[PDB]
Amino acid sequence: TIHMHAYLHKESFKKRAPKAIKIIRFLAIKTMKTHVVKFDMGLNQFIWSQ
RNA sequence: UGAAACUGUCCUUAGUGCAGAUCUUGGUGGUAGUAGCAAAUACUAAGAAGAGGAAAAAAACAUCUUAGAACUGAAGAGGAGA
Repeated sequence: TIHMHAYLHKESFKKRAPKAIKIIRFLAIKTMKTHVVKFDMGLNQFIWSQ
């Protein structure tokens, strides 16, 4: 579970969803040690659902 | 170094000697990798093409298709004329 509210607290509004993608990519790099991260189509759509 | 013309003495002649004219024309510096590249709400994921996202996050990646999210808001960022 990624507590996304921690990362996006008091963030610029027009850069909230794009930064949600960047943070997740960073968490995959620091965990799986791979620099090639591919987002599922469903994950991207959910982030932008709001 | 350069590869085809030139020099010394005597007279004669003159478009004859430059550091300045905010001189004329051409070239080049320090400033300086500095000031900037900030109006028009906004981009994201997958794939294709390409030399052109690599990587100890080098955090950003132009074009096209699909999906999401959006703006002009019909006296329009639409469709047409002088």
